[PDB]
Order: sequence, then structure tokens, then C-alpha cells
Amino acid sequence: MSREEVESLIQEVLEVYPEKARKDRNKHLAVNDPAVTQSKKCIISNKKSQPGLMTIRGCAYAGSKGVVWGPIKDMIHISHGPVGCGQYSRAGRRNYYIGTTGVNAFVTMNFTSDFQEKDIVFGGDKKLAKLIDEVETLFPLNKGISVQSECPIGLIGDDIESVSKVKGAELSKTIVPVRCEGFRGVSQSLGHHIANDAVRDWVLGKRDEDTTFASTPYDVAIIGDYNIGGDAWSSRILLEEMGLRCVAQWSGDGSISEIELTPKVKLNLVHCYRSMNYISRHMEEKYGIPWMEYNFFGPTKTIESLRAIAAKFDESIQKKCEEVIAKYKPEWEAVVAKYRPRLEGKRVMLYIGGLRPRHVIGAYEDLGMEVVGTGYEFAHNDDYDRTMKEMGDSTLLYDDVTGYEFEEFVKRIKPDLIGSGIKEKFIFQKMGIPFREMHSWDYSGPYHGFDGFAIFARDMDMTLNNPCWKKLQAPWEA
Amino acid sequence: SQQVDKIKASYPLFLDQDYKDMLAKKRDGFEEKYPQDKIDEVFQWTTTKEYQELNFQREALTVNPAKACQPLGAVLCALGFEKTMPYVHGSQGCVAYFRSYFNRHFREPVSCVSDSMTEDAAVFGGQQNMKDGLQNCKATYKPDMIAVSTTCMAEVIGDDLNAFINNSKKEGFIPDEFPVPFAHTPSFVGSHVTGWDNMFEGIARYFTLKSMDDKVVGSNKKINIVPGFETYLGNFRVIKRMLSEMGVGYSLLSDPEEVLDTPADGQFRMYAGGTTQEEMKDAPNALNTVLLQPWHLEKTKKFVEGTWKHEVPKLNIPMGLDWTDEFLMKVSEISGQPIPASLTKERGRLVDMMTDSHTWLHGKRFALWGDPDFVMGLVKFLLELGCEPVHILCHNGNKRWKKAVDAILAASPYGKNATVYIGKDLWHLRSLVFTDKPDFMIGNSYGKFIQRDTLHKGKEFEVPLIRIGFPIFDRHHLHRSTTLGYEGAMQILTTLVNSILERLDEETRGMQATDYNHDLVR
Amino acid sequence: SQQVDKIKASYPLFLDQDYKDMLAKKRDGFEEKYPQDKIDEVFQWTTTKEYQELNFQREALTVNPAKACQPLGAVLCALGFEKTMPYVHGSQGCVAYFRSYFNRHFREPVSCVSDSMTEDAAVFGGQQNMKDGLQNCKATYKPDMIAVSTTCMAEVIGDDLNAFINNSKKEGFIPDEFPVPFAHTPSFVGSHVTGWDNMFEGIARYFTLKSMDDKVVGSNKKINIVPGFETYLGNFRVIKRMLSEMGVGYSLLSDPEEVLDTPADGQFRMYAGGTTQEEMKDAPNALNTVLLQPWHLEKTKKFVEGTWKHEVPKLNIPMGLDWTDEFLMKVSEISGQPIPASLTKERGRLVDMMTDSHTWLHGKRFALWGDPDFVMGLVKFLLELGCEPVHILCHNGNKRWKKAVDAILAASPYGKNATVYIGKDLWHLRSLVFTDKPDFMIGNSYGKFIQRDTLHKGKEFEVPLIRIGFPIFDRHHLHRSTTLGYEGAMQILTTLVNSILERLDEETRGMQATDYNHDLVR
Amino acid sequence: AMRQCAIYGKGGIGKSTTTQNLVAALAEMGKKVMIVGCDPKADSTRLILHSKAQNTIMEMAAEAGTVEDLELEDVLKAGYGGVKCVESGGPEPGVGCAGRGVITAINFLEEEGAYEDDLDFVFYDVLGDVVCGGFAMPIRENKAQEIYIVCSGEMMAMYAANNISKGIVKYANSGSVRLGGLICNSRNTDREDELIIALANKLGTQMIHFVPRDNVVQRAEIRRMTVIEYDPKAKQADEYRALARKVVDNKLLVIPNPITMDELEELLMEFGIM
Ligand SMILES: Nc1ncnc2c1ncn2[C@@H]1O[C@H](COP(=O)(O)OP(=O)(O)O)[C@@H](O)[C@H]1O
Ligand code: ICS
Ligand code: CLF
Ligand code: CLF
Ligand code: ALF
Ligand SMILES: [Fe+3]
Ligand SMILES: [Fe+3]
Ligand SMILES: [Mg+2]
Repeated sequence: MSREEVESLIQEVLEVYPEKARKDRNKHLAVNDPAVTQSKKCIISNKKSQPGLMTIRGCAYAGSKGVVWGPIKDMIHISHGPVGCGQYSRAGRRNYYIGTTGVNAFVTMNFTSDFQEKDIVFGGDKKLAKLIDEVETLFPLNKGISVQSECPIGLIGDDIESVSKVKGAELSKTIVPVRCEGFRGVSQSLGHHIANDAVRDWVLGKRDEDTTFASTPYDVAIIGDYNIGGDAWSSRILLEEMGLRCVAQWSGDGSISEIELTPKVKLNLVHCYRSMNYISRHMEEKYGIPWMEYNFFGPTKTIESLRAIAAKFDESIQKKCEEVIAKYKPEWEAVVAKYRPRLEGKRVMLYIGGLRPRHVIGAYEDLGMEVVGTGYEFAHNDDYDRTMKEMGDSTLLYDDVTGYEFEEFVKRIKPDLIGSGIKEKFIFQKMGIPFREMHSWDYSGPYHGFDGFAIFARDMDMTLNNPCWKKLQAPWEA
Repeated sequence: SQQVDKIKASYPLFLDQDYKDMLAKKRDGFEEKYPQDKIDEVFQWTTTKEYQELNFQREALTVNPAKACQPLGAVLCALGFEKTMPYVHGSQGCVAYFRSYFNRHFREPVSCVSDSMTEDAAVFGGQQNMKDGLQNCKATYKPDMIAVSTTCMAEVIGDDLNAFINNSKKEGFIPDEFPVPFAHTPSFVGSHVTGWDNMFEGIARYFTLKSMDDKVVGSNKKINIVPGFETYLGNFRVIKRMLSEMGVGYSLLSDPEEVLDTPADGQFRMYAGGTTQEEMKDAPNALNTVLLQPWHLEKTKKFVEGTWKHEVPKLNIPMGLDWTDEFLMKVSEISGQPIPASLTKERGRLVDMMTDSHTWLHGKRFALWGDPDFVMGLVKFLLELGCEPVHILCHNGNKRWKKAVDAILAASPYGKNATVYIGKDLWHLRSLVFTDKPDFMIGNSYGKFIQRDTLHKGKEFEVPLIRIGFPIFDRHHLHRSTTLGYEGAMQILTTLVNSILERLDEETRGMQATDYNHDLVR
Repeated sequence: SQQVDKIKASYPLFLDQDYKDMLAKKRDGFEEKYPQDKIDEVFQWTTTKEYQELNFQREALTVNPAKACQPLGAVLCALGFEKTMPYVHGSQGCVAYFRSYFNRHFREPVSCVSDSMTEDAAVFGGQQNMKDGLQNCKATYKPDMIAVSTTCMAEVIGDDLNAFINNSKKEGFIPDEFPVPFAHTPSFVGSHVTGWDNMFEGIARYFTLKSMDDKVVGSNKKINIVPGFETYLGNFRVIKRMLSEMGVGYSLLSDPEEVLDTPADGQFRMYAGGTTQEEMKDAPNALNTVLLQPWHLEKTKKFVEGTWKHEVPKLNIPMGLDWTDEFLMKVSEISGQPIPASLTKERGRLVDMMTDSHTWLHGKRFALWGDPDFVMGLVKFLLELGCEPVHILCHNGNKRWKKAVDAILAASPYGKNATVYIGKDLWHLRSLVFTDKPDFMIGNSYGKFIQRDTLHKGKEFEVPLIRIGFPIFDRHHLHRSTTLGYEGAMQILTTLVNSILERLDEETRGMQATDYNHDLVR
Repeated sequence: AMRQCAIYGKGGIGKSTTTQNLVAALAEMGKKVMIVGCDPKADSTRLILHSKAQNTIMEMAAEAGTVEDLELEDVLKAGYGGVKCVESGGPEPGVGCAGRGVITAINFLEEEGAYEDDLDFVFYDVLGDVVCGGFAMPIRENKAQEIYIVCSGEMMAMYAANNISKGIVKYANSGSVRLGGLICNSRNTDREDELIIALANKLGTQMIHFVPRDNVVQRAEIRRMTVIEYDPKAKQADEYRALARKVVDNKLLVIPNPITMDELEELLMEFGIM
């Protein structure tokens, strides 16, 4: 409450850090003021994490294998290096897909080279070639192989590009080497960039000299939607209900064929700007495909984005969009009339990776909920620039927040609901504050579109108004 | 569309006709996938014996490993000490993954820090990272001790942990007397259990190696208990309860049960319980040191025998009837206390349950996997019940462990059809349960996928999964169970017999088809 | 035909082609069976709402009752006493049935004798039967007490137990000082819980009615605990443990846990543990008497208030969170001991489990049945969890109990769709789960048949059974579980959430059909 | 007894050759020595074993599973004059990570008890380009106590010695490892001895026995032996005896104070002209 008190709270929280860490972290915490034109003066981001401060950030391998490459169904993604990274990343992210796992789809499988000491000392290129041969022998229906580098691969200079080229030529297979060793960058963001560059260099240009695909004027491709809990599907049904042909989905429930067919589309609808803006810009400046940011979180944002997308096509697409809006109006109106009274006036603080801390504010406000604090693990300056137009006045903004910082902010602010990842969930549940996992949707969802909105409102009410939160204090204590 | 009265999550939202039509159209138009007949043929081929031969000829590819990397076990070991912050020198993505893994298994907060070594730290070394990280962690989370492990990058470049910590102390980043035990935990060697062993050896030698002069064995009249990599809180609890019932003085080093089972009372406790530093300092004074899981405590065994001069007993993991008996008799012969009547009655009740359930247990075939000591204890207990552990897989097992388990199987008539695999992953085991089908499989949550695969070959080929081990992600509060001692054996027996009975109830639920055997009394 | 390597029991032996051919021929040629279409139509009719109306208009017919007769509960209560032989005056078939019932539930020996009243004893009375039976039982099984209940035949003919036992004593069949408490337990009144209440009141008034002058309330500084009809050994254990940790002196009257959980160590113990006679003699000296299950301890409550002069507190069964809190606070206010930190931490851990599992528990609909106190506690706990107990059946419940449960439901937002039925059997409940389908049903083993019936309507209509209550015949060692206290609430929560998760895993196990939601992490 | 020395210096400056000749001289004086080669080129024990040490710790470990399955007798082999010889293995150039191999080999030697009693000297011949912490494994705590840096009058050699001292500083402060002195291998440069002495004084150390450049060394080493085995009465053999004697009786163990690039250039102008 009040711009002054939250600034005082920030200073009091920073008081415990050593001078170097305090000086660094002061620039990553701010109080929102829409009177700011450039976020550079407001808040800086995408910088090194302070050591020993228990950051929430992942690595470039998480941003490449776990985020971008992993969701691709028909490709086999090999965690090149020791056993840990692939094992911890195995099916931790709910990028939903349709397929036969182990036969023609491999998303929840963990393929790894399982580096031993001799692989570090003498190199793993021969082992990588033998692994590719074994993948061919035992998984003959795979439609692509990606090699996601872990830390030792980047350290010891293994020439995974040479192996990829030779084996791909020998087997007529797309083998994509991704130099996503975890120590590169500062977070998953560089993993996104490296994965996008790998897609551009090894996949996107395979059908450049191909004209056997029939292209309709209403061709759009969903980019940066990873089908968490079926999100992309819930989004896709809306677009194709207003006449559009969804040629590609990036990359949740994604196939390598869709990525190859993406240059043939006419529009690129980007959901997560942060993760896939690189490839969106590349396709805009190479194939001339325009790309537009949209938002399918909540009825207001969904309707606004659907009308914005329709305005880029004929009158038929606009009429179909209007009929979709009119058709789905009673359902989300009923959802509001049921769950808004249960949630009106409730304060929410958010801390998610790089898109959702600002994208879901409209959905919460559709249920009368105010977002008082938000922040990102790995967002850039442009993300906070977009965030300012969405956050309310004098609301807390944090970048790469530490566990201590976020705990103290929650203690002082005392929100009704916290949306963050698995590493904050039980901490804040033990403080008696309802918590919703805003990465995995707490194993629920989707949250996109109107059906997603119904599920989102149900989950918000279920957790926020659960009786358990009234039982934290034993009755024999004051 | 959604009905506000009954809201469907993804299942069964995406079984609706419009969603099914959308998925079919997307597949037909843009996915270009193999024909369903081709997919069926390839699946049937993957369930065959020739595919299993190809699978077991693998030399370079690992598919669905049943193991993790050393720093995970190092973090778990460090978590078992009082007001101790786990600190992983290296890249922060590793720490994020370790924390997420343990959060999902325990459904509890898991505190761990990284010094966030980036590319510049990889090239120049993480000495500045170590100094700033130690100072920042101590100033921010106020631990009474920081336990340092490593990621793979710091081990490859040879980041000298000792030199880095010593320089941090001499330059005033952390107090000189602040305890910072360290252990090199290369992820490309061994597995998570090796990381636990390495971290414990480092913590032990930090507090004991330089002060052995004033130590005399037995002067505290206690018994050192080393649990090893343990993710069942009930196991710590049962070891403590059995030793305290016996009237035996004990010191359980690396006790994490309190920090992983904190209450929800409006307060977040970063630290709770754990082995105190004074306990580790006084550990050389113990009568003896007993290793609960000796097969991944080899370095600890060498250190304890060579430095503390304790004649560490040759005890298997206290799992099942015979090995719990041996553990109790060894503890008696060490401490001099007799086995009390309550423990004898608990053993007798275990035997009563065995006799009550032997008809359903006898002859049942099993595929199991996990860590070597847990796997060996499960094999021994299954032999005690008259079960057949046909497929015994241990990814992080070694030749000597395999020989010991083979000798255990040879000693029983129920180990005749049993084969022990080491260095094999869960894809090997999927092939094994397709080609030599057991009745059930026992393992962690990953085995669920194998069950799915078996159900695709048909209901008659489906191998149900019994969830015992680590990690268990798709069930709640199973980490509170017990597997050691008579109580752990009772819980395992109950789980096994009731899994068998629920499977039989499901297979006889068809009215007028199989319900003639849908007995009320089993 | 059989293969000596793989021998099939009845399932799946009778699925072989020759056996199927034989069964088809038998039915076709000699059974005159209704056509399959007629059977299907009648089943579908039985699953309908009109059939439910016809079902609920029943007045004379009971189908699949959810209760037993008084002498079963009398036998259990008598078993709860040291070296006590249960003795049922009447016909021996009743004793055979009681023993078989308890043997199948507990998988333990159940000692009980009959005086074997035949037609001549029915016509002339059981005086001679009582004399000879008391003599024979005392001489053969050497009990320190013989606790006498009745079968229905002895209650109809008015066999005056008091006169019979007195004449046995004065005629030298049994020693005059040998304790023979008696209770009239008419099987055509109430249910088994009423038999427990009657037997306990008889024993109490046998040991306390006459010798009340030298009794002063509170002089022993203990608390009387009356468990009532209880078939979960963990419930006795948890009440004992919570009172022991609390530093409260207690006297659990009718403690049968030892005699029902004897070890298998080469000898058979007919008697083990139990409430001593001195405990019942000194019971009037207690500070107060707490009834664990008050709703079938009404006669006991009247006796304790009117004879021992104890102001028996109004406590619900200590089930769930709120009622365990109330029980502990009342025990504190009585004994003066504070609630210790271990109990507070256990409560906090239960709350943590609730917060960990609320997303899967919330909104879940349940049909449940059992005894009134257990049912009420389950309803209260399910409301605490955010679940919906839509169908609440108590065959042996009464109007006042229904009022209390209705008031409990009205106090919670999750009781709006809940209905309480008393005097209804499991046929009513099968109709109920067909016409208003819950997600699960909680009850004893008989509910399995309802599950079978639901599966015949389809997989989407199947209501899985969660086995909590009495009796449980088709599972092993579930009688060892707990339902009272924080520990019982934790076990119930674990069972509920993991039943939900196993159901979801089964419903999402189809590859390329529903496995998109086959999540590793739940 | 049990003196642990680490031989460092500019690449190709003659660390292995001088180390082997010094070890031969020390072994002819009845001193029990062991040579550990921390170069993936297992060429630091050739003149002692009269052959290339085919068996190395890394190669044996890779062939025999892991390093734990190995035995000391399979990698620790005697040679001329009772000189035990072991070599850390390594990949072929341009692949793998040899520093990790050196770390693992030295850990294996420590764990297997290669540092027994009745061993007067343990000499770690390290490669010239210390590119990672792994090749600093010999100067870790409780591993090597004395550091001998071989240098010459060349500007590059002195710069490499100063850079190696800069790298040493962190281990010297962390532990008890010190700089014994600067062995000089003659390269026939103007004011070679003056340059080495001035650089040693600036570092805070001494120059230990400037060694002349003689082709008797080339001949002896081409005949697969040290000079002592080849020509004991040769001048260079007596020089290696003197070097061994000066190594035995050395007590100047200091933490180097390395000089910046500017001070190095001033040293070169002061003693590297005329
Ligand atoms: N005193 C010396 N006299 C003549 N040649 C020498 C002398 N010292 C070293 N060398 C020669 O210089 C070359 C350098 O090789 P080497 O000793 O292996 O250097 P390093 O071990 O530093 O890589 C060798 O061939 C060696 O014969
Ligand atoms: S890709 Fe990014 S952290 Fe844009 S790495 Fe992360 S499935 Fe988050 S806020 Mo987990 S930039 Fe997606 C994300 Fe957002 S894994 Fe998911 S939820 S919209
Ligand atoms: S930042 Fe990222 S997750 Fe970390 S290692 Fe690097 S790519 Fe991987 Fe891997 S095996 Fe274990 S978890 Fe690491 S210590 Fe190495
Ligand atoms: S000998 Fe036989 S089983 Fe006994 S009563 Fe008589 S017909 Fe029946 Fe019935 S309700 Fe209970 S079990 Fe009895 S006391 Fe009556
Ligand atoms: F070339 Al080298 F040690 F062999 F410097
Ligand atoms: Fe039994
Ligand atoms: Fe929790
Ligand atoms: Mg050399």
C-alpha cells in the first residue's frame, strides 16, 4: 500500500545483503508507475544472478531442451552429457501431445548419453555417433534427432556439429546440434535464443524449395504456445472456429512437419514473445510473414485478441470471429457470475518466468482480482516495458527475486493468493497463503481461451477459498 | 464449450467431439505422421524378443535411466544437518533441478543455493563465485554451516573447492571458524548415492580428521548410524524408534526428517532438526559405526575404519525379517542392551502377517529396480515371502553388488528364475517385462510408463506398478512410509498383498463373465 | 486340463474353451435361463430412478443390510477384557457365525463359547445349559471372567440371565466370587453397537454398582476412555499414544488390541492384555469418563452419569481435525495437562498434508456408510477436506443422530448436496449411486458388489470403493489401520487422495487416447 | 624424507628432460624417488624406463572399466636405479579433457597409497601450458610442497614463468605450497644468467643451478636413457649431480610476488640488452 511504503519495504529487505549484492538487487526491484516511458530507468533485468542467493532461475539447457525442443513430439531429444539434467527434466513440464510414446512420440522419454569419466577425459563424439546409430536401430519411426548439450559438452569442446552433419547425411535424418550448455547465459532465456537459432539453422529451411503445400489466405501459425495442460489446443479450437487454418503450433503438441510448414503460412500469432520472438523476427524479415502478439488469458484478453487477429483478414473471418464471441459469451459470463463474487477484491502476487507474470493479469481482473505484485525470473527490458501498461499503480515489480526477498515481500504485502513455481509452493503454503502453480497450472488446466478461463476460475476459487487455510493455527494457541 | 455446473479439466475436456475433430484434422493436415497400422506394427515389434536383444546390445544410448547425479545425493546428505545450507558450486540450473526434484517427491520446501557460475566463471574459475556466494548465503539465510558440493562444470575444470573456501576465509568473506565442509561430487561418476557418500565423507573429515588425538572409541557409549541416501521419512523414524526402544544410545548422522516434515502452522522454517555439529565432533567416541546402506557408503566405510578406528560391522540393510533380526542382534552385541519384548512382539506380528498372507504372496513374480541397498533388501524380503524376484535391475549397481545379490538368490529356492542386471535402464526393463512377464513391478513413478506400455499390448499383458522407491511423483504422502525394520516389512507386505488382491478383484469384476471368483472373503 | 508349470485356480481355469462350452451347454439345456436381452433390460431398469423410488418405498424387505446383531458387539466388548471368555447364552450357530465374522475381519483367533441351547432348552429354558456351560467353560479355558450375552432365542423366551447365573453360583457349578457379568442383548433391537453398549454397561454395573460408597471422583487422577465398538487396532493404539504423550493418566476400558494382535511365535495365546478387573473396580474414582463413540454409548452414558456421578463431556468422536482438537482440549481441561508440542506438530503436519492435497480432494463427491459415530466423523473430515459427502447412509442410525449430522452439514458449504439416510440398506445405496453418481464410495467390503454393479452399467458409471469401516474381508491387514486422531486423519487423507490419483491414472492410461493427461507429476 | 616437488615452466623448456636427469642423479645417491607425469603425452618417464610407458592410468582405467578397478602394480613400474615411474594418461591432442584425466589419475594414486614410506622424492612433471585447474592438481593441498619453475633467458620463457607464478599465488596462499627456486635451462641468450637472476630476485626467489646447453643430453635421450646412464663421467652428468645436490639442500620456499608486464619489460631492457 502506497508508493512510499513499498519503497521502504524494498529498502528494509535489501538491508540484509552485503553491499555488492544490495547494490545489484536494488536495481531489480521497483514500484510500478505508468508515468515511465522506458523501463531502463525503471528496472533492469537479464543480468547475472547474485551467487548464493537461492535464485529461481534455470539454465540454458532448461530453456532449450525443457522449453523449446522437448515439446516436439516426433523428434528424439538427447541430453548429451551426464545423467542428471535429462533425469530431472523428464516429464516435469506438462507440454501435452498426442502420440504413441516410445514408437512415434518421445516427449516424456529421457534420452541421454550418460557421460562417464572416460567420456569427459577422452571425448564423447564417438559415443554420440554410436548413440545416434542405436537411436536409429531402436526408434525407427522418429522424424528427427536433436542433441541438447549439457555443461561438460560445452566445456570440453566436443564437435557435436560434425557428428550431427555426418550422421544426418549418412541416415537422411535431421540431427540438430544445440549448444545449450547450462552455464551459458544467466537463465533459460539464452536457452530460448539458442534453441530458436538451432531451429532456424537446421529445421525451418528444409522446405524452402518446395511448393507442393496448398496455401490458403487464412493460414496462421501459433508460435510460443507449449500446450501446457492442453493450453494450445484450447487456443487452437478458437482460431479454427473463426475460419483460420492453424498450420503450425510452436511447440507444444508440435511436429517437425509443422515447423517446416511455418514459412508457408500468412500470419504468425506469437503467444510467448520472450521465448520465440527471435524466430518470429527471422520469419518476418526472411519470408515476409507478419507476426502479432495475442493473449488468450481470460475472456477480455481472448475477445480482444480474437478481434485483433480477425482485423488482419477478410470480412468472412471477422464475421466468424464475431459469431465465436457471441457463442462463447454466455459460458464465460456464467463463469464470472459464479466465481467473481467469491474472488472479488482478492489480492494476488505473481512470480513466473518470462511471459505469464503480465499475461494473466487480465484473466485475474476478469474475476475482480487485483495483481499487487509481479515479477520475472528471466524477462528482458521489453517484457517489463509491456508489463508497465498492465500492472496497476504502485504495484511491486521484481526481477530474478531471491527466496528471501520474495518471502519478505509476501510477509509485508500479505496477498490473498500467490502464483509461482514448485520451489515456492510449499514455502508459501506453510505460511498460510493459498498458492497456485502458475507454470504447471498445479496439474490442472488448460487456462487459455474460454474453457481455460472456466478451469482457471474454478482453480482460483478452489484454492483461495479452501477451508484448510482457516485451520493453520491450533485452537489452543492465541 | 464448458458447463459452469460441471467444469472439465484437460481430461476429459479434450475427449469432446469438437476437440477430437480438431486433433484429427491437425494430424491429417499438418503432422504427416506414420499410419496407425505402421505404429501398431512398430509397437508390437518393440514388445518382442528380437527387439530386446537389440536393446541389450546398447552401448552408448541410455533410455529412461533409473538413477540421478551425485550432487542430488550430496544435497540430500547436507540437508540432514542442523541449520545447514546446501551449497552447490557450479551452475544454477543444477540447483533448480535438484530443488524441483525433491519438492515434487517430498511436497515440502527444499533449501539449496548455487554460486551461479556462468561462462566467464567456467573460463576463469569460480573462486570469486565461491567468495561472493559463501558471503551472500551466510548473510542472507544465516546457516550455522554451509555444505559445499559441485556440479559437473566445476568438476571438469578442476575448481579446487578446498583452495577456494580457504581463500574466502582468509580474505574475510566468511568467518574463519564458520564450518564449510566440502566434497567433490562429479555427476559423471557413480550416481546420486555416490554423491551422498562423498558429501558425508567430506562432512565427517571436516569435523573429525584434525582432532582425533583426544578421541577414544566407546567413551560416549553411543552407536553411530549412517542412513545413506534415504527418501522415506518413516525409515529414519523406525531406526530411531527401534534403537530407543532397545535402550541403545545412538547418534544418527545426517538426520533430515524434521526439515522435510515441517508443520503448516503459519510459519516457514528453513531449518529444522538435523545432526548437530557436536554430534559429528563426538562421533569418533562412539562404540561403533553401523552403515544402514553399506553398498553406497564405501568411502564412508574406509574413512570410519581408517580414521575413527571403528570396526564397522558387516550388516546388510535392515530390511525384511532376517536382516532386521541381524541388525538388532548386532546392535545388541555392540551396545550390550538386550532386544526388548516389544521388538520381539513386533517381529512375531510380522510373522503372523506373513502366515496370514502367504497363500496370496507365494509364487508371485516381480520386476524391481532402485538403489542397490534398497533393491537387495527388497529381493531378500520377497524371497522371505515366497515370491520370485525375476527381474532385479539396478542402474547404479556394480559387479560386487551383483555377485552378492546372486549369492542371496542362490541361497533360496525362489531365486532360481531371477536375473540381476546392472547398468541397465528402464527401457531394458520394459523389454524384460514384455518378454518374461512378471505379475507386478516394484519401483518409482517412472515405472508407470512401463505399465502404460504393457496395457497397450492388452489387459492380459499389463504389469501393474507398485510404487516403492524414489522418486514418487504421482502419489501423495508416500514419502512418509517405512521400508526398514519389522514395521517397514509390514507396510511392504500389506502393499504387496493388497496390490495382488486389488488386481484380482479387477480381473474378476466382470458380471456373468469372471465375477464367479469375485469373492467377498479373500 | 492343466499344465503342471502354470496351474490355474478357478480364475482363470473356468475361462478355458472346454469349460466355457460346458457352462454354455448347461445353461442352454437345463437352466431355463432368462434371455440375455431380458436380463440386460432388467439391469438397466434397476439402475433407474423409478426403480429407486420403488426401492425407497420398501417397508418389510431388507436387502444387503449394513449392520449386525447385538451379540456380535457384546462379544467384541467382552473380548476387550483380561482373561475373559465371551459366553453367549443361546444357540451355538450364533457363536459360530460371530467367531467366523471376526476371524475373517481380523485374521486372528476369536475365542467365544456357547451353552448350546437346543429345542429342549428352548422349551424348558436354559438354566441347566447355563450351569453346565459356566462350569465347562471355567474348567476348560480357565478364564478369570466369563462375560455373558444372549442370542435371540434366549431373549424371546425370557431366559433370566441373572437368576440363571445366581442359581449356578449357589449350586456349586462355579465359585461364588467368580465374576460373571451379564447383559441382555436382543438381536431384534438396535444392532451390534447396541450389543457393545449393553455388554459394557453390564460389566460396569457388575463391578461398580454395589461398591460405590468408598468411591470419590478424581481420587485416582485418571481419565476413563470408552472406545465403543471399534475394529481398527490402530484406533486403540492412537488413543493410548495421544494420552501418553500428553502426560494424562487414563484407563481404556475394554481394550482388545492385544488379544486381536497376538504374535506368531510358536504358541497360541487365548488371552492377551485387556482391561483388568481392578481397572473397572477403580473406574468410579476417575476424574471423568470420555465416550469415544457416544452415539452408541447412550446406556453407558446414563449409567456413568447416574451412578459414577461423572459429568461426561459432550465430545464427538475424535475424527478429523476439529474433533481431534476438541477431544485434546477437553482432555486438557479435565486432567490439567497441557497439549504437548509433539501433538501440535502432528496437527500441523496433518494440515500440511491437507494443503498439499486439497486440489485433488476439493469437490469430490462421496457415498459412505457404516456405524453412526464413524460415519459422522467421516462426514466431518470430508467437509474439512473440501469434499462433498453426497450420500450418507447409516442403517443403525436414529432420528437424533440424523439431526446432528444434518446440523453438521448445514454448518459447511460442502454439505449442501448431502442427504442422510437412516434405516436404509446397501440396496438403497446402490440405487443412490446409480441415480446420483458420486466419484467414490467409502465403506466396508460389501460395497464391492455395488462397485461391480456400477461397472456393469459402464466404465464411466463405475463408482470405485474405498475400504474403510467394518468388516473388511477382501483385503489383508487393513484392521491395523487408524481412523481416529491426527494420525487416523492422515491415513484417511492418504487413502482418499491416492484412490483419486490411482483412478485418474487408470482413466488416462490409454496410449494415444487419454494418456495426454498421464502425468508423471501429480 | 618424502619431499614432494612439482616441475613447471614454459612449454618445451626442458622440464621432462631436466626432471629425469635430476631424478637419475638423486637415485644414484641412494634416494628412493617416484616420477608422476601429469602430461597427456606420457613422455616424462621414457629416459628412466628406456621405453615409452604404454600403460597409463587413464588408458588402463578406460580399458578396465573405471579407475577403481585398477591396481598400482599395473601402472606403477620400476626403472633404472629403483626409480618408480607412473604416468597420468590422456586423450590424443585436440579431443577430450586431459586436465580431468590428470585430476582422476592423481586422486587414484592418493587413494591407492602410492605415497608409501621409504620414498624420498615424488616429482610431478607437469606440462608447460597449465590451462585449467586440473593441471594444477599437483600443487593442491597436501600434494606437492615445492615448486620448481624451469625458465631461460628468452622473453617468452620469463613471461611464462611469471604467469605460472601468478597462477601459483592462489594455491600458495590457500595451502602450504611454495616456490623452491628457478632452475635455468641454457638457451644461449645474451645475459641469460643475469636475466634469470634478476627475475628470481623480483619474484622473491633464487636461480638454482643454471644448466648449460649441451648435445650430450640430446644424444643420451635419443638412446632412450638419461645422461647418467649414458655418460656418467660427462660434464653434463656432473652438472646434473650438482643440480640434484642443490635441490636437496634448499630452504628458500616463498610465495612469489609476480611482477606486472611493465616491470617485466623494464627487466628485459635492464638485463636483456648487450
Ligand atoms: N640441458 C639440455 N640440454 C640439451 N637439450 C635439452 C636440455 N634440456 C632439455 N633439452 C631438450 O629440449 C627438448 C625439450 O623437450 P622436453 O624436455 O620434453 O620439454 P618439456 O617437458 O618442458 O615439454 C628435448 O628434446 C630435450 O632433449
Ligand atoms: S516459454 Fe517460458 S518459466 Fe514463455 S521458460 Fe518457462 S510454458 Fe514460464 S512464464 Mo515455466 S517465458 Fe512458457 C515459460 Fe513463460 S517453462 Fe513455461 S511456465 S510462457
Ligand atoms: S546447468 Fe543445466 S541442469 Fe545443470 S549440469 Fe548444466 S546443463 Fe545440466 Fe546436470 S548431470 Fe547433474 S544436473 Fe548438473 S551436476 Fe551436471
Ligand atoms: S442359531 Fe442359527 S445363526 Fe443363531 S440366531 Fe439361530 S438361526 Fe441364527 Fe441370528 S440375529 Fe444374531 S446370529 Fe443369532 S443372535 Fe439371533
Ligand atoms: F612440451 Al612439454 F612438458 F612436453 F612442455
Ligand atoms: Fe494372523
Ligand atoms: Fe506439504
Ligand atoms: Mg614434461
